[PDB]
Amino acid sequence: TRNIPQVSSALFFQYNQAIKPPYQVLIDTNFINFSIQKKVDIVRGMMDCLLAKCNPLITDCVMAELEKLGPKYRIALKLARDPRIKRLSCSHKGTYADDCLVHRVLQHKCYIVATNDAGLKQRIRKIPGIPLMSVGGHAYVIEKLPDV
Amino acid sequence: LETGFDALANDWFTLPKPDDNMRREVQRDLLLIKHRAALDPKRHYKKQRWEVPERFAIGTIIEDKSEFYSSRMNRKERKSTILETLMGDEASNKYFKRKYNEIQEKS
Amino acid sequence: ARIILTMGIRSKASETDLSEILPEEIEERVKTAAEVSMGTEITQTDLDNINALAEQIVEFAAYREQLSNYLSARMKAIAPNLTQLVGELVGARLIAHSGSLISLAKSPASTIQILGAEKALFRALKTKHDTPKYGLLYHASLVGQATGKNKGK
Amino acid sequence: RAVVLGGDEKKARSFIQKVLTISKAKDSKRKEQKASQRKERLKKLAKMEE
Amino acid sequence: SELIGEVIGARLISHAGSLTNLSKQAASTVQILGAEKALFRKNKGRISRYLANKCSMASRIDNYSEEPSNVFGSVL
Amino acid sequence: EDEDEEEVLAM
Amino acid sequence: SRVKKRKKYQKAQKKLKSVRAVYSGGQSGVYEGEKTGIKKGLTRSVKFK
Amino acid sequence: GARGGAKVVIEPHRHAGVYIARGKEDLLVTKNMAPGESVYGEKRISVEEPPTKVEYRVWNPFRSKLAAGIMGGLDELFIAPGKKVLYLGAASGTSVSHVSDVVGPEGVVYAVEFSHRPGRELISMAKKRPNIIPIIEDARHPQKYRMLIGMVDCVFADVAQPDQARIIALNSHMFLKDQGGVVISIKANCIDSTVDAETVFAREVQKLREERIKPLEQLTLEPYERDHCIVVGRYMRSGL
Amino acid sequence: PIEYLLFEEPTGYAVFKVKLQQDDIGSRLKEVQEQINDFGAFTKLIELVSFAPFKGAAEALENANDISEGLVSESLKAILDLNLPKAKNITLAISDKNLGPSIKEEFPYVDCISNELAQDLIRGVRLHGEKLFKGLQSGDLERAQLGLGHAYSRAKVKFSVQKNDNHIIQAIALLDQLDKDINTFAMRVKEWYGWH
Amino acid sequence: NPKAFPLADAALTQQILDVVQQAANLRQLKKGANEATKTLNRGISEFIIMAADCEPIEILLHLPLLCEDKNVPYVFVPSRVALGRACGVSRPVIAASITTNDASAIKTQIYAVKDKIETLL
Ligand SMILES: [Zn+2]
Repeated sequence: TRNIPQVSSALFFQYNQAIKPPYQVLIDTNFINFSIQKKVDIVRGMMDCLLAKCNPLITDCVMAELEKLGPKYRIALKLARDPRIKRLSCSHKGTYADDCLVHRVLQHKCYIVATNDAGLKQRIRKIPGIPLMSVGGHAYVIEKLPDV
Repeated sequence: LETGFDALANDWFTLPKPDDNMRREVQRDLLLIKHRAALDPKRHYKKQRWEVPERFAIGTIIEDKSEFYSSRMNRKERKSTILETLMGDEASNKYFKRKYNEIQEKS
Repeated sequence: ARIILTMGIRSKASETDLSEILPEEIEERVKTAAEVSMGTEITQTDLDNINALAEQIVEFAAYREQLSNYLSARMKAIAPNLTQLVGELVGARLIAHSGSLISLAKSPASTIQILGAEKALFRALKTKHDTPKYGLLYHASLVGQATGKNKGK
Repeated sequence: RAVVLGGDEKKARSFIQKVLTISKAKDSKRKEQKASQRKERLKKLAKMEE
Repeated sequence: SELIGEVIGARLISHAGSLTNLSKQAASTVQILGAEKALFRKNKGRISRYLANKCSMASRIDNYSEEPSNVFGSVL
Repeated sequence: EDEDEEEVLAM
Repeated sequence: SRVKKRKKYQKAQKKLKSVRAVYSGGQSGVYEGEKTGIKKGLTRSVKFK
Repeated sequence: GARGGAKVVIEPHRHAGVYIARGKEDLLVTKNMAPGESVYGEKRISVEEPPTKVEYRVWNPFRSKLAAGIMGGLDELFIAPGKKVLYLGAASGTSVSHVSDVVGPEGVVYAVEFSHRPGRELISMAKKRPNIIPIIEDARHPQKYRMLIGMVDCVFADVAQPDQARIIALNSHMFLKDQGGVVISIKANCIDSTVDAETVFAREVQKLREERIKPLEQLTLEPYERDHCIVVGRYMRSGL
Repeated sequence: PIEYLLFEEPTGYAVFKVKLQQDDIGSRLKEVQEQINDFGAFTKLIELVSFAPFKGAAEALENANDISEGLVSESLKAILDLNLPKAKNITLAISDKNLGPSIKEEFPYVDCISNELAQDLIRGVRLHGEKLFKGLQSGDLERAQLGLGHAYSRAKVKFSVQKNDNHIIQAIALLDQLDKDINTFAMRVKEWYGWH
Repeated sequence: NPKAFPLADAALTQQILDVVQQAANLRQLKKGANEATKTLNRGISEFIIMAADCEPIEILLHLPLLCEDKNVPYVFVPSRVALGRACGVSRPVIAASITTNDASAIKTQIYAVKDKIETLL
């Protein structure tokens, strides 16, 4: 049987009419490390960027990557385990976090992706209706979000 | 006290297969579903490569008594074949006659 | 229908005996089903009319046997020679199809062979396909005794 | 093969033949249009590639 | 039964498929339910429509009552 | 099959 | 400008129906079946990897 | 369209137990377990078979959400002939009767309903269909009807409740087999009208993961329904 | 620490003895779960010690209500009394936690367990069903559920035959059939006696 | 236990009758048991208001059955005289239905009462 995935009902052509405040943001492993480098708080940095409440989310793969980083990145692991950060369970074998984030946004058009990886950003940009958040300069920056 | 225990010691979901040398009426009906796109100018369908199924049946619809007006056919209008009902429709034949002609001059 | 007449309610299944109607293994099955049934109770007024309906079933079945015997007596007096060969039921059906004994008498033996298979016969003739070879005589006792291609012969 | 048909059979056979010709014409017309748009599409990609 | 009759009422119930089905239908659907055997049958049509509405209410009282009485059917 | 068959002796 | 944007939006509403199915009030009248046909061998579900 | 005396061509669907009636319009069809009657006034199709008159029923997608799933192209439907199905939220025979048609005489359907008024008609239907076992009980407490249900191959949940995820998990833990099927109908408004439907659907998938249910596919039910989706998942008892 | 298991069937109460206690820390491991699914492995864990079928349909409905409400029926008190030794405290695995307090009140010497380890064992019993009874007469569990399901459901709804109108539908279908057949057969009597 | 259930209290009844009156002005109200029945069949009803003093009460008891099958909230008000007055008509009304419209001017008011009826049920 052939499969052609249905276009999400949350998309009006290139405009995602589902992502509205308060936002849900998927955190990538590099995002926390860069955030510590720039002295940017995760919760407040996002609130300043979007002028709204943001609900950060960490998947099992990203949590796994943080634990594998080592004692050098102890601060990142402590911030990632802040109770305000909710957790997302994973039901797939691989621990590769890049594919996990890409598959989640394909399934549901309700997440912002927070990452600085050039490879991952390029993939997300090809997916329509996915706002992309990054840390650049002194604070966060959001690309594909009309309400800003 | 008496006990015999001591004395006890000593298929529903299969459709009919069409018959080989099938009736001409069935073949003409199967062609209509295959080419249903051309019957009505105002009706258009999803693109589908419909092949004759290995097993199938010909059925007659039964309406509920509440649908006497909305979705019922008069007895005279009912015909044994889908094709025969289609010929009865006067609007359809007018379109076919007109449309059939234009293809002929172009040819 | 007889089970209804012997026992009207599932309650009676415990004491009522169905030996003359049913074998042993079947009669105990209904008894087990009676207590664990999903059905609802019915009144005597409802029971009385269902009994009346059941009494019509047995009477009609009784008369149906009588008519079967009556036809056999008729067939053995109006066409005794035919009954000896094909039988009473198939012999009577042959006469009815033609409409009269004389009308059947004037038919060739070939037509009598395929008398009850006109739909297959004329479909086959018009479509250049093999024709039937038993018709209505397929249910004769002698044809049943034959096997394979000998049935056609 | 040569056959002999009644009036009703002839009407049914004529009706089918009319339908198939209409279907054949309609199917080809859609094919030619989409084929043309492929040609127009290709001529634009050549600009994109170049 | 009191409103129209035992036999006519029984035919209407069977056409709906059950007394509960008959009660759930709207008055317009009840009228066309017996419009093939003329159970309820310009001034003639108005009585037919009027009787169909009352028949619909009578079915509701019967179906949704544990021990229906004939008091309301009589006044109806 | 209608294409296969041909009609003869028509009135 | 107001008239131009009005025609542009209604044009986009037509195109959205081609891109994806859109709710249009549901069933109106007797259920007459799927007018455009049913495709047996096509699935439109989003599959979790 | 599909008028009274019209003739149609009935052919099998990709899913077992489901049929397609072709014509000018296509209709989703299931074989009638109890011929000669309609449960909610649906159109029926009669076919002569060597001759016995077998009957069929029309499955209306606008009335049954499972039918809306089949229209939209669900890849896997664990409801199939000869399988035990636990149907939660069985208001009446509108959709259960069609599920009973698919499973067939060898299968069995456990219909669970809470309200008594819809329950009464569920009992009346269940008599016509021997393979339907009606359970008038609250699905939030599966312990109350544990005697009446054995293991089930698939669980179908149409309960429109905010806490439907908890109901699904409790019933699946008690009754669903290992590697069993789970099919959920999610209505965004019932769970959370404050947020968009997409946020709700992602949230429900998360709760299913927490309850050892692996989601396989998701499908939105437009144009038949608005803000509705069907999530199909497999129950991994050991873990995800 | 589970030694006896209580499973309730539509036909009756079944009590089992746990021969081998599956690993508790490794309960979630795949292999131990696979043991529950496999019939051959499952027999090694538990063995049926007693089964007390209900006397009839009425008793089954009465205990279904009691089991639904987490109460101990006289039949359940008897079967546990014959099975559970007086004994420090015998451990009984029960599916429902609400039933535990009622069992404790009747039997102070039994401590009920309904943890996930117990649920896994209860789940395995439901899976194999009649296969675990070693041929002992348990009827058929599918048909028993069907009758009990209707009984349990109709009891809560309080359905009564007085509401029944199917008699009316059958009577009408029979009446017009009688009129047709009265007319049909009567004409034949005219034909047959017409000759004479 | 009574056939008419749940019955709204004095505080809840006034808010229901308030929404009914606004819906009447906006042509978002269907009055009468028959018209309410049609809305349920078409699935265009937000919720159903019934009068508990209907004489007899049974002539509107099919609506709860249809509502619970369709998962539509329903509630009973003590008086049909009051319901008819709020409906805007000159005659008593036993049943009424609020028509679904996500583009209505009284959307927030409808969902407010809809929530409390759901809590009541
Ligand atoms: Zn992951």
